[PDB]
Amino acid sequence: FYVPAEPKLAFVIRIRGINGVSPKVRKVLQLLRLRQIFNGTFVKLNKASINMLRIV
Amino acid sequence: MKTILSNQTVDIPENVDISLKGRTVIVKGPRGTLRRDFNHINVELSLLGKKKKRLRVDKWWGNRKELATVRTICSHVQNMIKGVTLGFRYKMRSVYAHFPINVVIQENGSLVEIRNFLGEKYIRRVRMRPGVACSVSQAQKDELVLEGNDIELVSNSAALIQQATTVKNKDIRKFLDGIYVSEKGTVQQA
Amino acid sequence: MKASGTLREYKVVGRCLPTPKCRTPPLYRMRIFAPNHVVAKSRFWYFVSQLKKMKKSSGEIVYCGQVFEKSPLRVKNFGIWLRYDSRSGTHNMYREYRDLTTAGAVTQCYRDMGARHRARAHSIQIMKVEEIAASKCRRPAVKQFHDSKIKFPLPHRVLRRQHKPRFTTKRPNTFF
Amino acid sequence: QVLVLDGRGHLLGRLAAIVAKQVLLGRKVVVVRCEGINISGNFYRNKLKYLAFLRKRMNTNPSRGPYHFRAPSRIFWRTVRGMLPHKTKRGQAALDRLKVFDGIPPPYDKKKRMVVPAALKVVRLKPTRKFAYLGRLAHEVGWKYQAVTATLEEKRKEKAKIHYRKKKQLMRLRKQAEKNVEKKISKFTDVLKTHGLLV
Amino acid sequence: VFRRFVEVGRVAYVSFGPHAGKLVAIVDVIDQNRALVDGPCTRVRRQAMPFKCMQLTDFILKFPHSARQKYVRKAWEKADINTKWAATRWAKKIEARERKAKMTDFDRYKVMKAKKMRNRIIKNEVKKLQRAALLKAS
RNA sequence: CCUCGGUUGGCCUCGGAUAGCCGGUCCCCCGCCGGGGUCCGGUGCGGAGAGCCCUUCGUCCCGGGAAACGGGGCGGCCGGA
RNA sequence: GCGACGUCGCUUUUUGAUCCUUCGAUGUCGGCUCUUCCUAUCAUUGUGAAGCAGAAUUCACCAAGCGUUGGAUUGUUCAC
RNA sequence: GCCUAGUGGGCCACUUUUGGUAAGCAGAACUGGCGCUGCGGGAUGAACCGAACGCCGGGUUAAGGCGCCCGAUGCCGACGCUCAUCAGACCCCAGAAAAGGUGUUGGUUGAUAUAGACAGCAGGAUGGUGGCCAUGGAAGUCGGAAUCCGCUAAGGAGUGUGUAACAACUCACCUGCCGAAUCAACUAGCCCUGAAAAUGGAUGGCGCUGGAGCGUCGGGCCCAUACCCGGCCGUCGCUG
RNA sequence: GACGGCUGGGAAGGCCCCGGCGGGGAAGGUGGCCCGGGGGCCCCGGGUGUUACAGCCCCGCCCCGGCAGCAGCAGCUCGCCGAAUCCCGGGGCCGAGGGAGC
Ligand SMILES: [Mg+2]
Ligand SMILES: [Mg+2]
Ligand SMILES: [Mg+2]
Ligand SMILES: [Mg+2]
Ligand SMILES: [Mg+2]
Ligand SMILES: [Mg+2]
Ligand SMILES: [Mg+2]
Ligand SMILES: [Mg+2]
Ligand SMILES: [Mg+2]
Ligand SMILES: [Mg+2]
Ligand SMILES: [Mg+2]
Ligand SMILES: [Mg+2]
Ligand SMILES: [Mg+2]
Ligand SMILES: [Mg+2]
Ligand SMILES: [Mg+2]
Ligand SMILES: [Mg+2]
Repeated sequence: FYVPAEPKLAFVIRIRGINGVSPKVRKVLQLLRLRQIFNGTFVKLNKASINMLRIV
Repeated sequence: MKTILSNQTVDIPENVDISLKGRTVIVKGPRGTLRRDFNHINVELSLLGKKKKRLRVDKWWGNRKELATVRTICSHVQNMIKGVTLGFRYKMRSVYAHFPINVVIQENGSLVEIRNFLGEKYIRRVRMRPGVACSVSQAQKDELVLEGNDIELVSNSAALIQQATTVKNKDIRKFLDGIYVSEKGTVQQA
Repeated sequence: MKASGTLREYKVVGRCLPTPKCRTPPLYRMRIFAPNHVVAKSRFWYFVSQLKKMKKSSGEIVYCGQVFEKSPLRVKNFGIWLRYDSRSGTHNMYREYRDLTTAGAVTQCYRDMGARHRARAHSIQIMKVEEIAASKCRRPAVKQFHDSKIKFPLPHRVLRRQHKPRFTTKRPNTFF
Repeated sequence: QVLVLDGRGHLLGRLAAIVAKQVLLGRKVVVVRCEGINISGNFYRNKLKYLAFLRKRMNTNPSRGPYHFRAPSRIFWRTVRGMLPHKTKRGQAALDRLKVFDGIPPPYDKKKRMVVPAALKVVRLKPTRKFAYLGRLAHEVGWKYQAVTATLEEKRKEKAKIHYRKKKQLMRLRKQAEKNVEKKISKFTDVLKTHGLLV
Repeated sequence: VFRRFVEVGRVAYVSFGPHAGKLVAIVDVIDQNRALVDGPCTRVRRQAMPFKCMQLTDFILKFPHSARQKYVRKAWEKADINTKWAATRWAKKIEARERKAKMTDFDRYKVMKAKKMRNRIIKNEVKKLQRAALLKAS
């Protein structure tokens, strides 16, 4: 089996609104520059970034 | 489960001319003709064999409540066949304890006049279903004979007599008087 | 899993991450019936986490591929051994189906369980699906099609296209 | 301009939904033979549904309370009205576009009646499910003109058979006329056969 | 009395779906509402096809219930269903519907004039037969 | 002359069944031409609403087809709650 | 016909619990009068079951159509 | 860094949680809401779901839906289940349980089956034995202790009606027709019983049963002030 | 409308037992043979059995057999795609700005 390399680029789209967001999730989203619904950013993937996406 | 096919065939005698217009069955014998309709069931009625020897009933793609209506049609057509060949004779007996039940038959055997059922002055008038002959049997003291070709009219008329001679406001296990269906046979034996 | 559309069967092979203790971990193969490979890999981690002490973080997936049917033109009988949770209790079942594809058989099983038992796809675990010959079937709704000269009509042909005129003169024929 | 619908064999709500949409889209609708409308479910169930309708009245003044019409025409009319927005001017005009009848009255007995296969009993019900008759339900709840409607309907049907036998005589005369003139219409029949209007 | 039965070898006419307007041979039945069909001469691949979209025809091939596409084509081209289907009134009133669909405006004008004549030539002789009935009924 | 407006060719009609229908037919059997058994066709309804009817730019010459029993229009009889 | 030891409910014709509405005011007990509604039916209609022989009485079903009184004592509801 | 208004009655929800039989009850934690806030959806609605708002045009969506009210399935949508003489119909949420059903559908376990079953229709039910013990007598035929044999296809020292005790009759058991499945115990879906309140009545209504119901799913479509594009206004920033 | 990539370097399938020569097998059992009855030799039943007067499944290469073709001309047997991707056409809404110079 050839296992491909784990991907290093992710495109993240915020799909919920700005209403009723818990403050940890809201903080990670503004650190991800996703402050509107349907805003998109490219995120490079490592353990620190994947654990933030895991929060949100 | 939808069973793909339930069929049952009925053998038809030489004495009987049978016909079908869709899901009505027209049975012809020595004693007359019987029509019964079956459009409430949605089956296939096939009339197979030349000289019309077997009547076959099919139910395609039926659940249990639709499969149960195949043998019902076959038993109804069989009862019509024995109605036109041998007839139906329901022999009722009039059980009394102290007051003899006096039965008078009127209008060719189409009305029953029941008197002195438990010493009542009320006279019960039971009109027969059309085509059912009603008769007091000879060589037997308290008996009455119903004769016809439709079993569902002969037995309904017997039920009408039976539920007309009913005891009220007493214990019916002690007050056993009434006119009850005792024998179920044919008019003409074989 | 939400059993969306036609399921697809996936060979998903996974293993642990090679620690200095276990230099090469054993490899585990599972057939997952899933809408797509992302859901297939998630159900693989569900089942492997239930069977072994292996997680997605401690493990990896070395292969995930759709396994095509070798005879999608041949009518086969399928035996599916089932584990599901009702509202009270968990039950083992065995069910039998008839299809051309084992993925079609499993999605037929999922909709059939949803119909007959009000059970959703998250509460249903496939354990084994095997193509069974016609002699070894136990279900009469499958066994009634085991006839070489099979013959049935289509009795009460309901009128589809109920709105092609929506206002016609002639009442329809349902006998054909 | 008028959509005349034979009410026989139709289901009440399905026909009333389609009629309500047509009178909202601005088409005058006449539904004839409303005693022939069928209602799904067993007759005792439907009878107790209309009996529960009858039990409702204004407790202080039933003459102001809900009017339980007994004719099948007016019952079907009430179902279409409940399917219409009848408390606005568009709703009232939609209702006024709709005529309902018992039997087939003399404006519409010399007229072809339309049928809606999406509302028919034979299409819309499984053959083993038991249905009810609007005329029988209506009569048993208080409609008085069931028997006289039946007598006028057999009076209409026996004249409709006369019209039908004459129409059949005309059409067999039409067929003998085609085989008579198939020499001088053969050069015009081929046009209608090549463009698919005949065979 | 049913005449059209789903059986191995019945030609069915596909009413809707992607293979509408075509003829298939019923090769096997799978369950209550689906059959493995195969049209090897009408360009339909062997596939599961539901019963509600096929319409049964009065043509029955003889092949086994698991025989492959070439034996199906052997039976089809031995029975010549491509011409016997065309000889029926069913395919003729399909192609008449197709021709009335393909009518152009000049076609509709020529149809209107030819029908305008044919109806009047029939209509005079209809009344001629009617009064030839009344003059000979007395 | 005001005013209310909508509309932009008609369908002049079996009863109905839906595990069945439709149309012809006599050598029949019953009735006051109507009904049924027989036979012949039709049935993804083509004696088809996936339909039918009408179909219009107008006038002038001459010819062919179709019509002549016709086209247009004043005196009588039937047809309807 | 009952039914212990246990257990599941219903109802708001009991008293509680709570304090949501009303303190720029919703007239606070009884009885008299009068109308209507409910059924968990005492009687009457139709019924089934009894350790229902008859009579009487129980238990149950459809059932609220029609009835369910005159008085002594007490302000009484209740009670007798 | 200064000055500083208003506030210092709160309430609701997931999860945790104390008192209380419980409560639209009283009291805490965490976070989010409502208050302070319109909008699409939940028929209706302080708090639920979606989403937060300048004035507009086009497009698209979310959550919800698409028989008619009422925009949208008028798809030739898929596979089943289900009949209710009290059907069912969508978070909050607006009404039900234990128990029960040869209603109907599935599944589990075990037998009893072509070394031919299960009904159903008939036939045999034997001698030892009419058993010691009790009881007047009980002889398989009130009771308790005995529960073996053989000719066997079979028959228990007998499952029941028998009689003062018997005689009789009946059952198991074993054979004839018969020709493909059958019996039992459970379990889970829908439906039904359980299930009774007062003005007339509420899946929102009409109504719906080849669903317009329930479960699992597919295409398509509908539109919010949400998102994109564009206009216009203002504000802020670029200490432009 | 056209092109291409990948996969199990697609899976199945198509043509030349109609792939050749062998070896078997069993059934949702084809011919035959036997039984049974229903017609005017035929059909439907029940039994037996292994190719015959149908078929199915398991040197299979006798160069992955040899050819087509290939995520397939319907405008459908099952995908993910596009630096391994482009062309063409139609419908709707809008025209903000106003000294850019050469
Ligand atoms: Mg939210
Ligand atoms: Mg008494
Ligand atoms: Mg006040
Ligand atoms: Mg006041
Ligand atoms: Mg007041
Ligand atoms: Mg009661
Ligand atoms: Mg609190
Ligand atoms: Mg408080
Ligand atoms: Mg405040
Ligand atoms: Mg705020
Ligand atoms: Mg808000
Ligand atoms: Mg609501
Ligand atoms: Mg949420
Ligand atoms: Mg907009
Ligand atoms: Mg809505
Ligand atoms: Mg903008």
